[PDB]
Amino acid sequence: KTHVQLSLPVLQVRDVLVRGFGDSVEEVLSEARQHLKDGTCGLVEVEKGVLPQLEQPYVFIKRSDAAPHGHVMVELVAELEGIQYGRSGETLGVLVPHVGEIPVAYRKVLLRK
Repeated sequence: KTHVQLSLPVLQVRDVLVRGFGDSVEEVLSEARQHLKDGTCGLVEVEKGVLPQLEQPYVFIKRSDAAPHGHVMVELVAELEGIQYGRSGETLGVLVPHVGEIPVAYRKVLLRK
């Protein structure tokens, strides 16, 4: 399927144990996609002071369209030293590995895979 319905656990930035997916734009997009498939991906909502507490490169989910079955259609965009790889809509948050942190909420997305 070109799209997959996921429910992503929303984590508080200070709870996150593994603060990024790796060391290159290509690796973080690769790892983010693998963790999304394996159900081991969390979402941190971006506000003042969040991104400096996480590791670059960043992987964002961004709104790809204006929401089947409650699921917002999203795609992945990476960012390293102020350059983004991908072009999409509004940021829903930054992806991180989920290693058992307790979420505050769930974000239903339809991921362009």
